[PDB]
Amino acid sequence: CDMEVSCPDGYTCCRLQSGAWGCC
Repeated sequence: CDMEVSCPDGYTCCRLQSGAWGCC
């Protein structure tokens, strides 16, 4: 989802409660 943080496992892009742009 992100340039630095890649989601090769095959996770979907979503918003984290903490307030960050990650994939769950």
